[PDB]
Amino acid sequence: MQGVNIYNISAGTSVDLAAPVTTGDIVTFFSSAANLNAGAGNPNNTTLNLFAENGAYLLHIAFRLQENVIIFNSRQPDGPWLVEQRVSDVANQFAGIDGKAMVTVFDHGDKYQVVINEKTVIQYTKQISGLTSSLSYNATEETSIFSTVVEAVTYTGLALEHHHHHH
Amino acid sequence: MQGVNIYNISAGTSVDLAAPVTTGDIVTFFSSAANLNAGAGNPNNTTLNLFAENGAYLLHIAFRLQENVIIFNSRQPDGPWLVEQRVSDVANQFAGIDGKAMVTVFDHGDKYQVVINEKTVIQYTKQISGLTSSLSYNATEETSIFSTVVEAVTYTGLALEHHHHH
Repeated sequence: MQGVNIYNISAGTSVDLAAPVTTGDIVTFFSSAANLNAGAGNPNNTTLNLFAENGAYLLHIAFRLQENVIIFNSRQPDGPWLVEQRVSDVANQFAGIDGKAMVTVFDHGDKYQVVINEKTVIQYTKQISGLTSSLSYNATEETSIFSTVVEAVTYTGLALEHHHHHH
Repeated sequence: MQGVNIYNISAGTSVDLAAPVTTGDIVTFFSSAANLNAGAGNPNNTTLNLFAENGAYLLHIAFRLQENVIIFNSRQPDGPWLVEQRVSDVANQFAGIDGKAMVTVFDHGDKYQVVINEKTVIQYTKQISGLTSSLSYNATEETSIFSTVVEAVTYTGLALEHHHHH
């Protein structure tokens, strides 16, 4: 059935989900800060990640202020990064809301829809499929664009289809 | 198309949704406070409402500390409250999380599923159906169990239609 799970992810840590995220499900990362003028990334200021059971990066979201771009990518645990998708201008994606921020990922089965606050920034066609079993928020205490602790809320068991048959 | 909408609702006000909440959709109210010792309501400490286009109260959630209960009901704007549903032990529902809280409502079509933080408090069978076009959060400054401003986040356009051709 439908359920809500809340996790508090501190910068540089990861967490296993009590209920996995699958097709039709949603996860939102809430930040109590929006530091768009933070220190220099190395090159990442912040990364948000959805991992499969084997450690594969189902979705890697990297926020780079200096390069001024958000990178979306995937890869297997022992493999090379795959084909990256870029969204230029980090500040612009968060425009409208300051002092806080939220990033939402919808798992649509074939694609991951990422929304920054109320703006959909990409319809990321998946490069690797499967259930998300863990999440992570990685950054340093001096250059993250988000608060020290990011609250992740997952809405699972959602899948609702309406079958129409034609012959 | 699926989308996320964010609304800051001050106590004692309502907001019209940019995208309606229908079957399969979600709405969550976030509070930066959890004042479970705010005193007696008048009679409500806090209420959260989902309104239909015509003003009907599709779902009315009322928290009463002095009664140690959470009430769920519906009504037409010019009509009386209908059959009241109650859930006792307000504290137990918010147990586990302090200093903040979140209330999630799932629209299942024939029922509204309400979740406080991670706990499902009630599977409310609807007494009035339809789409939710607006929301409201009412309370006084000194006795609300939530923060002066509540942030409502809606996830809409979630249900999908699957066509099969044979």
